[PDB]
Amino acid sequence: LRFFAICGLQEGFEPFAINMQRPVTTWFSKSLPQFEPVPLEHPHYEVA
Amino acid sequence: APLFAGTEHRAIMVDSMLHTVYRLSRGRSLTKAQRDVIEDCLMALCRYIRPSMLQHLLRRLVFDVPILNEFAKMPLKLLTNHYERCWKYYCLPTGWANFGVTSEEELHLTRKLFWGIFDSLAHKKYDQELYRIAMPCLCAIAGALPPDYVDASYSSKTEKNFDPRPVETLNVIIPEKLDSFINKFAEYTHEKWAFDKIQNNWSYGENIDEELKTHPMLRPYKTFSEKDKEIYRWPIKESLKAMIAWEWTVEKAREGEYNPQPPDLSVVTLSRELQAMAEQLAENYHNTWGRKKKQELEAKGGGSHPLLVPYDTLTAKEKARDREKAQELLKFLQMNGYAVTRGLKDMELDTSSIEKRFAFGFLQQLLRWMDISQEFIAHLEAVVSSGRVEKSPHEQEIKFFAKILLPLINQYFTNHCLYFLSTPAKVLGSGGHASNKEKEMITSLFCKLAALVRHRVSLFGTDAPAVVNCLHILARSLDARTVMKSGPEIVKAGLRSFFESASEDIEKMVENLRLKGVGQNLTYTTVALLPVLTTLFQHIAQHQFGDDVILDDVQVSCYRTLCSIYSLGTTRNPYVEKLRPALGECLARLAAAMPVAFLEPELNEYNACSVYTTKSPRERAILGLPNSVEEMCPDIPVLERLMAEIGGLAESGARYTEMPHVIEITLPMLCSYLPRWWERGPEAPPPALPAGAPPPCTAVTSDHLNSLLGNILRIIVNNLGIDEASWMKRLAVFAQPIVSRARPELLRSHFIPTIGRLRKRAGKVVAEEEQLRLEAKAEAEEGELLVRDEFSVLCRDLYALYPLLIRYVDNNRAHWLTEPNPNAEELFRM
Repeated sequence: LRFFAICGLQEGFEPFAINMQRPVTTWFSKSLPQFEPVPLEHPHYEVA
Repeated sequence: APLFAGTEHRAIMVDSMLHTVYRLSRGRSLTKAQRDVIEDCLMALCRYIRPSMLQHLLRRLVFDVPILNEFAKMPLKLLTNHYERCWKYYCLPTGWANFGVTSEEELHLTRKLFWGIFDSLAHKKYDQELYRIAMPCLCAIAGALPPDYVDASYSSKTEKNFDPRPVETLNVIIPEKLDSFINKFAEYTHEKWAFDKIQNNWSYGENIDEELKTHPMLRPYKTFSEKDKEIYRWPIKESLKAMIAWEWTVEKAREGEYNPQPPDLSVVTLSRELQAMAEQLAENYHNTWGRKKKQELEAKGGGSHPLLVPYDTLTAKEKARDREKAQELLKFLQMNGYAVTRGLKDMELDTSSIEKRFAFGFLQQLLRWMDISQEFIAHLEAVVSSGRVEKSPHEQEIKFFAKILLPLINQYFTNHCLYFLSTPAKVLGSGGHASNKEKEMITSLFCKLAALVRHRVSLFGTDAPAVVNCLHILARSLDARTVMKSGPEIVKAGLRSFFESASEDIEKMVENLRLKGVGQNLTYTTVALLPVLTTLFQHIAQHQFGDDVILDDVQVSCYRTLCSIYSLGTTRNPYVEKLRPALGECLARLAAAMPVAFLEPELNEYNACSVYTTKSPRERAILGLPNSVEEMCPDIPVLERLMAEIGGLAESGARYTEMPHVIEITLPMLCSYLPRWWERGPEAPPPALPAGAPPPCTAVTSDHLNSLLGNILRIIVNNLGIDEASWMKRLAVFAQPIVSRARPELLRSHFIPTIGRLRKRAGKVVAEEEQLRLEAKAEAEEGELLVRDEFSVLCRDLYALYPLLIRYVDNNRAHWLTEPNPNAEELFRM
């Protein structure tokens, strides 16, 4: 961390993954269209 | 009322309810209490109904309000509240959240409302309540309208109980060629009706029964009876009759061209002039329909048709209804060769979308009213000088200008300031940028208003503060860079004349101060000029316009002003003592904005903005410019001399009484001079250096700023504890900008001892306050006042020094934390 000491350390903030023995897993928004069930509360489309 | 939010499903019912409540409010034989109840109901409803659903009520008010009669007091308040609440729905391109964005028809109605109210109020005799109620409405509508909104249906005709009167169509005569077209269009339109019948699957039956889906008159025109042929022509007869009645020159060149065979009309598209042709023709068809409907209303003894409004008010779809028929007629005229020409009065704005922009017309009207102001101010001054006049034939003009325009101008240009300062390269607003024409008109407005108020503060009297505020707003909204780089010579001359007149007034004021003209100058410069000039210089410096605005004649005027204000240093008169703060602030802003290092004349040959560099030596002799820049005016010492004097005085420990001019004028000037020339001198980020940058025109480094800050701190310390020092806050505020370049050694050298003394004094005062508790209830009061005074002076010193300290900490906390510092720890302890 490059500025944690300058601002945040004294104010009492802990680095998010401070005591994690493994790197934090991340997810990303993949832009590959996929078929999914029509939501029951979709504001525009309804299936009967 | 709160339950009406989200009632879009029952939109028709809600709209009818609003119309009925409004009609009730506009009712006779109602007690005052009853009318108040109805008005409260209407306002409560409109405070919650969605802005889109109020379109029809706005349509009704567009007709009713402009009259500005007694029944217009409540509509005006309603519109004020509506637009103040929903300004985003109309202004922002994105619109209001969850409510959507305005429509073109709604914006057109808003513009029509604004201009109707403005025009009526212009010619309305002054009425206190009417003005007090109309001005906020105008401000709200102007703030809601987008500055660059262009009215699609813009027209210059501005022509006009609702009037259903059509033109003397049947009165005027018709050409026989137009009669032939009447027959031909009867052919085409009957065939089109039969074609629509085919689309609906209508056969040539015994009657028109829609349920039977048949037509009894479905025959080729020949069999189609002569009487029914005449009936089918009659609408065409009346249409072309009105066409002629309008003096619309119809010129036939080409010839005209059961189973429906209507000559297809869509092949050609009506031009712009033809389009507006058929729009107004549709409006007259609606006007004949309205004459019939007015006959029906007379028969019924009352009633109001929903579409009993002008075309422009009518929304597009209802417009489109009669638009189809009118354009169809005009289009068949064009095919059959009857190229009718109208000869509009609106092509003068050909293209000119800039001219159609809303802000354009608003500024044009403002400028025209500035001209009217010049006339009536000249008259008022003449009558005051001689031949007392109390009738004041321009009394209405005076009241309008001082009670509507000034608050209007103020609010409008406080709101749409970013739009007028934006440029194509850099748009610093939400969206859109003022055109060059608008930027020039705003400059003309500012210059004209300044000239109007020059030496005439008393004439306005109680409206002088409003005039000064409007000048402040316009100055803060001025785009001097664009105006000067590319603007009409008239506007550039106006701005240059403003600066020259300001310099002359300052010179006369200063010579008088060192010792009715004298009083007029004093009360004008102290009240209007100096504040406005200070604001203008601050604006120029903030937006970095100095390099482009202050050149040549403007540079000479700024030189004169600057070094006249400086020459007002030897004087010790009480008027000078009172005026020093404002003069010093003006000098600080001017030093920030001036594009020439006036304190370093030995390097002027390196300056590209200097008049000695721009104007050739053959030039500068036509004017009074001396031979060398040093002689521009010598009273001001050079930077080295000024720094030496300030340091010497601070070390000697002189007091405010012995250094009044320095503290109030020279130090504020330097605290703006050094920051500006540090960035353009050496020891500055060289991004543009590689392009063979010539040597800097200044020699300012961080050492100059560090020394100046040290001297300022020394001066404050030397004057610490004095009973009366109001200059401390001003000096701290002026010194704040130079602290970002303070060096690390400043902490121990100056800041530590100063805060140490402050802490020691605080300890002493606290000890006295403690012993006050031990003292009894009689002598404590005097002691309480004594300690109160000591704590007040201590708080003054703290509020003078701490803001400088805070900036120093902000610029060094990172380094202090990264590397532990015992000096920083000591400062924390203190």
